Amino acid sequence: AVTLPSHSTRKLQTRSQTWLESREYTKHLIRVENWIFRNPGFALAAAAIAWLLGSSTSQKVIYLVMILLIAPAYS
Amino acid sequence: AVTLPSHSTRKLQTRSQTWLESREYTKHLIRVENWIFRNPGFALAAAAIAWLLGSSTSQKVIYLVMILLIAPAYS
Amino acid sequence: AVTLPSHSTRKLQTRSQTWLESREYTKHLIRVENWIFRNPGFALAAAAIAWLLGSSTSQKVIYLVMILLIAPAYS
Amino acid sequence: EVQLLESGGGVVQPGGSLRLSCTASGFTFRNFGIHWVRQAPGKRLEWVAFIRYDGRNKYYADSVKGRFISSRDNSKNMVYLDMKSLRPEDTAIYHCAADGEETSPGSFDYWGQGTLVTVSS
Amino acid sequence: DIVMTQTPSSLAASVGDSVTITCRASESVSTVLNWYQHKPGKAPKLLIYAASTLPSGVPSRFSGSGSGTDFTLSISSLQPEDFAIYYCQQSYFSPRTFGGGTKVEIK
Amino acid sequence: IRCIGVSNRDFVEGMSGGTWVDVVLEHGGCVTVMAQDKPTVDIELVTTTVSNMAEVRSYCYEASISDMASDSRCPTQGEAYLDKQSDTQYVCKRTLVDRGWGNGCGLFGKGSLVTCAKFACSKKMTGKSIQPENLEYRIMLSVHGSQHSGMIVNDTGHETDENRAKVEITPNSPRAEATLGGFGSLGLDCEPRTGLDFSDLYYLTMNNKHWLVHKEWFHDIPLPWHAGADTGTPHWNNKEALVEFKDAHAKRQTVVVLGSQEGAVHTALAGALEAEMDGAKGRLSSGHLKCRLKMDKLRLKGVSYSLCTAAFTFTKIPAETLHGTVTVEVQYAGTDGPCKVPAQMAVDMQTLTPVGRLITANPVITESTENSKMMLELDPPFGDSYIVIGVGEKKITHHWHRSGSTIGKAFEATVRGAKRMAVLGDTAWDFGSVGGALNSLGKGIHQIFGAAFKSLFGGMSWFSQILIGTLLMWLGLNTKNGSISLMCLALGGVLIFLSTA
Amino acid sequence: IRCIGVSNRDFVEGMSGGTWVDVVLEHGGCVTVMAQDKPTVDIELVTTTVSNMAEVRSYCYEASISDMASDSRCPTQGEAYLDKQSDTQYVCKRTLVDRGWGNGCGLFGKGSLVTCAKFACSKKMTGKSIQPENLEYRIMLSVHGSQHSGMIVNDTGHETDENRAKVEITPNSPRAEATLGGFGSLGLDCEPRTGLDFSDLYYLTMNNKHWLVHKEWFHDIPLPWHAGADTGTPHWNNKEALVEFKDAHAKRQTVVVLGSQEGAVHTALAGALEAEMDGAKGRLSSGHLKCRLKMDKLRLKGVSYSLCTAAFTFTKIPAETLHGTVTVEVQYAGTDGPCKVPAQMAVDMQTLTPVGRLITANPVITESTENSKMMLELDPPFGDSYIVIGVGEKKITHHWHRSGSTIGKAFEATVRGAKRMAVLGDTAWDFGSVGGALNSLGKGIHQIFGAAFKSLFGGMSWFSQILIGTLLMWLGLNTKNGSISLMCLALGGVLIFLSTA
Amino acid sequence: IRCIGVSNRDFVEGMSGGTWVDVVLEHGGCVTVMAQDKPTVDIELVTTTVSNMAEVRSYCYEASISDMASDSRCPTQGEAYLDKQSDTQYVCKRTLVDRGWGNGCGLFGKGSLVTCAKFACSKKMTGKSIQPENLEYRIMLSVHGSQHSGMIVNDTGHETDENRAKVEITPNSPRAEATLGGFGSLGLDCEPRTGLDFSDLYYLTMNNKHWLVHKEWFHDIPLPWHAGADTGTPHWNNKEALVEFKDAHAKRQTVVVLGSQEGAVHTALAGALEAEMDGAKGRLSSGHLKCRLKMDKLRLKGVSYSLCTAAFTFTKIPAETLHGTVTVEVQYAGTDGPCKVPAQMAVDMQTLTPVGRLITANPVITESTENSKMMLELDPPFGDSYIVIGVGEKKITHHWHRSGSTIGKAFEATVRGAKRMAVLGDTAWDFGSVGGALNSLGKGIHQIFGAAFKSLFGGMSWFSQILIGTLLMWLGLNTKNGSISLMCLALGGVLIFLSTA
Repeated sequence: AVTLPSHSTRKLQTRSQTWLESREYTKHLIRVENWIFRNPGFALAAAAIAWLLGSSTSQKVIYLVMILLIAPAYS
Repeated sequence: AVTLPSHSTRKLQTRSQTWLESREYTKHLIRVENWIFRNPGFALAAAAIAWLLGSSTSQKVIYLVMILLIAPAYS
Repeated sequence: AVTLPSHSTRKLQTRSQTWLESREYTKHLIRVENWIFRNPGFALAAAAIAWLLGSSTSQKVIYLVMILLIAPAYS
Repeated sequence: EVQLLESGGGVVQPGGSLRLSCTASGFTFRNFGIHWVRQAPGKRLEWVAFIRYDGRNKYYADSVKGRFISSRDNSKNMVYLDMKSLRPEDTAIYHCAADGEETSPGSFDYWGQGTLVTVSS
Repeated sequence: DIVMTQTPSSLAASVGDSVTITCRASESVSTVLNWYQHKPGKAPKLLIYAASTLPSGVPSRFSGSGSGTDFTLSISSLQPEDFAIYYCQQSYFSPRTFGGGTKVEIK
Repeated sequence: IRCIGVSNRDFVEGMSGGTWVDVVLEHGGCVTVMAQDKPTVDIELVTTTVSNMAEVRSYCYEASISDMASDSRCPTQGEAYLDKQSDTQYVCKRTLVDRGWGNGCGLFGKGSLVTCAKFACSKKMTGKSIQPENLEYRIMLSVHGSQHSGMIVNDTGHETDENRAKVEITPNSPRAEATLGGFGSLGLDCEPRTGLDFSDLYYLTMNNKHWLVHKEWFHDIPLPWHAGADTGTPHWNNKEALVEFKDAHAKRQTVVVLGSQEGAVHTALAGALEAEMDGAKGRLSSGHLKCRLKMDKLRLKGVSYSLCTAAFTFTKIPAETLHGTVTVEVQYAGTDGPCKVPAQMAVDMQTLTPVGRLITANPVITESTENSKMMLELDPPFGDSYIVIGVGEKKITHHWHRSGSTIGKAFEATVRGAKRMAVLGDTAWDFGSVGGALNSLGKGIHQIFGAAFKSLFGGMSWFSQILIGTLLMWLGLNTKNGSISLMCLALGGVLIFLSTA
Repeated sequence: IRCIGVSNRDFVEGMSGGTWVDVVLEHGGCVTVMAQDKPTVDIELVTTTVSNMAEVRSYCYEASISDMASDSRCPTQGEAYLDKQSDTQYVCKRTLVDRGWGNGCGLFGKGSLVTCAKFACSKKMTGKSIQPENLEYRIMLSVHGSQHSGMIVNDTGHETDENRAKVEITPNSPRAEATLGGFGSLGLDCEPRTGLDFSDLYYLTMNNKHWLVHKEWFHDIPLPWHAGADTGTPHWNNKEALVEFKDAHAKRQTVVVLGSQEGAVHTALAGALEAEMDGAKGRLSSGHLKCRLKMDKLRLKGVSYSLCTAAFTFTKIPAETLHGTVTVEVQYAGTDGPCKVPAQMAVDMQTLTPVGRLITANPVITESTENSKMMLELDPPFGDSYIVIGVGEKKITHHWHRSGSTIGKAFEATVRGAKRMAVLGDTAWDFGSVGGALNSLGKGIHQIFGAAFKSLFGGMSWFSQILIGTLLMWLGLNTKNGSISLMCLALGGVLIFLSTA
Repeated sequence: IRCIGVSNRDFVEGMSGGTWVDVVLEHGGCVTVMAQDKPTVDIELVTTTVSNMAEVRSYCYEASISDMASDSRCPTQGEAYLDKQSDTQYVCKRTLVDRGWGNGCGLFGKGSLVTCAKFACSKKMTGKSIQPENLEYRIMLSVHGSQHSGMIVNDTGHETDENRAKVEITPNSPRAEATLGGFGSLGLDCEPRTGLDFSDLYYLTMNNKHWLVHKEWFHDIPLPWHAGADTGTPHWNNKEALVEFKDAHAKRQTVVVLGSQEGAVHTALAGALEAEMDGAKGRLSSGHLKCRLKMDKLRLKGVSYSLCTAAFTFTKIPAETLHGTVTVEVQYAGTDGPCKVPAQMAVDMQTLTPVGRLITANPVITESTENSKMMLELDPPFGDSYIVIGVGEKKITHHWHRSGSTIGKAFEATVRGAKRMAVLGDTAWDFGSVGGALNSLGKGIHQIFGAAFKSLFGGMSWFSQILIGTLLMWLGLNTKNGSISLMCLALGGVLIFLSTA
């Protein structure tokens, strides 16, 4: 269907390799890189929401990272 | 073949119904709610994290819902 | 084949003349001397950037030396 | 259907040469692949050679490597197998079997009748 | 290099029987394997490709299945045009090696 | 007629000069016009025949790995080499495998290992391109008047008939006026360039189903592909995405293949449209077309007719039509020839003062035999009003009660204007008159905000838009700066896109 | 022998009482033991034969919709009915469709519409169950001593031979000691219940490939399924996930089917293991087994032997082995029968004082012919040391230089202990002696923290763990409370799980 | 003898127990030993025969591009395809080229363009590998005594002769003692593993010249290459580095090839050594070898001889030898047979008290004919001293004046010890006795600092070391912290590496 759960929630940690462990490190990162690379105005919009939301400068960057993480996968 | 881009990024907004609209309202909500239902200790983890992140009273709930939306998608 | 790794980084510490030890003494200096003699006008800008940095009369000369050395071979 | 014809086979003295001509018809010859398989009598079926559609990539078996030169003609619709310096262990029926490329994957598709190649004393 | 052993090569059945010949593999070939219908004095045709499926032209009485260690060819009703030489053949491991050849004799 | 059961019919009017009311024509939504003294025609975009398409990168999804090999070396002999490494019909990968005396080597360490595998793709998908210049729109007109309800969706035969006539809109000819011979000729100059934002919309074909994917989504697919300018035995440009190399030791690792990616690219198509294939041309049903109707040659047909002076028996029980219009169908039981039906509305039949507007302007009878059916369309006022048809004795009457109020009508027109704005955006202001402050300046400011919105957010789903609307809602109630109404503008500008289906 | 090219060999020792050193045996990692005066055997878990499996919910992924119909009603006649609504071999959905005179109705409104479609699934996947009680482990032992390097991975024939012997560990018999007849008998009582956390690990079979999915992931799949207790023509319990109903009007809507979900469930398997099928039994290669080795009957074979008094020519060029061990293979050019090799190490050959430990304890020659190969294994000290073999004249010497230092050895043993802890967790402390403060109390506190961790986080990926580690890193530098080292404990407890492959 | 004209001769001594003085033997530097009552032999490493080499990645430098083609498409037809894209004997690159009506297209935009070119490499370089285990050192010994100066470098014939004898040091046999039959037998156990840091030193062969490149420099070359396990028509793994694609329009861009990269890889070899090829074995001349000399069987030959009682005429004019030693050659004009030369030094010939050490210990005459030449080697004191040879009447005298002082000798020995430390480092402390505080603890601290230096700086040139020495010199004069002498330690540790040639 549409909402198949990823098995990487419950990865069988053992000595041998799992099924898709080669393409797991750059699995989410390719999608975030593509979604930011093809929607560059959301970088500005999320920067604005982070800078209006955070109190310190060390929390605005966390808000910026978390919104530019949420919006590729749409949670 | 692993990180197929979703076409819901660029939705062709028109009068006719798109390819998957009826199964789009609960496409993301199932991936969130099922992962919260099957990992309920992460609610405690994200609560104890957001209590340490959030400055104001209505800041930490934004931190909590942001963490509880990132981690079911890992992205 | 634009750049090549210099073997002089990993020269063989032994009691024999290596393959270019007649030329390794005045190669990296002859390149700097030729490049400074080509455009001598860069020395004024190198002293001007050096005068704006450090400000100790003995750190300005050393940033002059470093800037004058990273300019012929662009590092 | 697939008129895979074969020619060139006959009697061969050991150490001699042979050029096996295989003429294909009934499809588009350029966009398919072509093999060469043999039937040693008394034993099973084997595989001796393989050519890609480009006309330069040539594969063989272990017994005939460095012994068989196999080419193809796109224009005159021919497959050539310049066997040179044979041995009496190579007496078989060299079928000209067409590969299943992108239609029947991983399979010798339709075969040719094969010529009779015998080498003895 | 691998070998494709099978059922004893002599069988004599009547017209319209349900014969199932098995092909035993040497190693894990994993559903890339073929069968052939060969008659003497005749070029063989492909019968089952990819261990499960069929091309056009041939009748659907031929049914092939199985993988891993053993494969099988199953015909529902033996037509008199089926009394031929059958052998399995892998395509996973190179060089591509055939079976042994199984004769289907009249009873 | 032809705009009667669409549930999306818009009414346009307001030509007291120029007679060039301009409309946008979506596929699901027909459009009924209304004029001063010209017949109300019903225009409806039926198809969009994208013709003569090229090919772009045709991906693969059914990969069949066969004829594999392997080669290795001892931990100092360099890497391995293979004959099946030197053709691009085979995929290869080098990998360090631990070797020792048990694998017949001479040392112990990272011995290299190369394996190969022939890539055979079975069922591939093909993404065609769509030029903007070979679109072929098909607008079917339909006048109101002398035709019964059996000729509403009846399309078989309109060259002999006059009450409906179709026109094609190619970009080589947006000058196409239909000859409703007797009604005049509806001048019609559309604008087929600014359709569904074409030249970004590839035409994805797979498994003999068809789509309209965005060009962005089609180029961002990680699958094996080859350029479309091709024939048999293609050269797959990137095979690493459909093969997976599990590394088993002893100088041969296993090459497993990912299976058919059919369902994955099906559920990745969460926003594309669907289309059909008519052979060489891909006929689709979607989009819009900002046309413009010149009613310089729409004349009433039977305005020099007498009034019908006979029975007018009802037929087919008149019914409401989801916007308040009433489609009365009558049959005329006389022989008065090309005559004219004396229909009206009445709040009371002591005076018979017409109150509601008659949509079927100048409703005539074109037949001359005994029985002649004809279909009207009336718009009663809010409340109770009688439907009067016939001049004198043997007039007929069907009492009506149109439900609702004028406030409800204004609210429904507001919400459907907001829905049309939410679907089109820029071209929503192209629905009326010449404009000085509502169809030109409004299009300007909406064009600026639509560009600075669809480049700002531009890539969010149905659900992430709800999340960001809740976020700007919480920002829109707790701030002591001037950007309260700016965050609430981005609240409304998102949630109205969410309130629609 | 058999633990020589695995790159994961662990050495265990320390039996000065009890002689019950306990080990965990992963599949990729062999284990070499070391004793006071008993031969060093090399134990290695080879397979895990999950046998006699049941069936659970067998999903479908290849759905073929055929034989469809439709039925409707006017907007007041209630909903539609169909004969193909009253079997569960067909999927149905009711939907309101706008109808009017053009669709032959009597009013205008939401007319209902039912369509049906026969669900035919072609290629289904089957999820078998794994009982914990029919696991069948297979541990192969291999002693060190009188055997050349041709018998390292040589498994063909070990009932006639004695130097290697295999044992099975079923849960009905974890009492299996191997008879190395002449070496004694290695007592071995494993614990096959606490394997790879079984009874949560279904055995997913699709397309003749096999997996070990978690039970959670297998029950949380939204696909059509039926209970495994079945035969032909199954009853699919939830067909709504693989059919999609696009609603086209005029009393028949289109029933499209989502395609083959093969690649979607392939890329959804981002953490499962792979297995093979040996017919009725599913042989896999993964997991671990906390065994315990009783060396109460391991005696040295040739301890009553003389010393070899002949040539000892080298063969097969001795080489380092990735942990510092050196596998010298010599051939004895004499005829001294069942004799014993006088091997040692030496920092200088003026004194010949043995310094490094000899791993192949009491290395003997068991042959009596002219040439007799034998393979040693020595562990030199850090620096330069000679390898001395032979008693007097015609001794041999291969000078060695073992690279590294004791600090580097301690750091590598620390990082591999952290890797073994990161893979196993609870069973990491089961690698040594009886324990009073390091193998029982440490297992207690690690068991408590592992339960309160794997129930706390428990469901995060490789990448979300990096994100949460960066989050607790930023929390671990900016806080003025006592929970700095608690957030840094959750930093280390996550990032060490990330530093491993 | 054989250590007389090398300008790098080191003298070793100090065996009053053990008799195991240990030396390192560079190629350019011969080594002369000195004992209590044993003959001074002269040891000298001559060759290093690296034998039986494998192959690694063989690069290319002479690329010849021929048989090129091109293909393009209009700006919407996707990219181009070519038959010469589907073999890896051809290099290809796709590039967007602006096209329009002048190039026969249909739109104006980025039309794609593919070009291909067959890669034919003509002169390739081959990098062989060097195993550490098939090194084959060749040490030639030479005793001092009964041999004239015509037998100093005379190597033709030493199996019949005894005064010089050569030994091979393989890693399979570092137990090789030479039989100087009559002088005894010099026990000699070398250590051929720790040579010139092997297994990182590939053997680069190009244009029939040969090198010893580092493995790092050889793998970091950006050039076309293929794995060495190969034959004719190789598959070049990375051809993009030797072809350059200038993009000219009109559907064919130009494929220029970079020329012969011979001189570039020649001047990139700024620190490699040179070697020769002896066919299958690559004989080189460099490196060192930490051997260890056991003088347990070095006896003086003619210690039971009488004294020569005849003329002793001089010949060949005695001369100084660059370290202060004096190589007197005399001929004995008598017939006293196997007798012994009564040589000494004298500060005055009234007393004849020997003061300087005689290097040619127990210098004998082995001939019995009329004329018998023999070559001594004496070491006078600083100042004036006579050279006395002969017992009584007809003794000879050549007055000597050895220039310099003891302070100058100590300074020269210090600077050559610093030069030997700067060349070897770790193995510099392996030049003397058993060591308790100068050959073991010093090797420890120097090993620690050499590892933490050559991993710290480790990759700097001759000139960047001067720059960083000036930088740490300026840091070593302007700081008020304790790291003045630490920066000056890194001053000395660099500039002493620069003061040597």
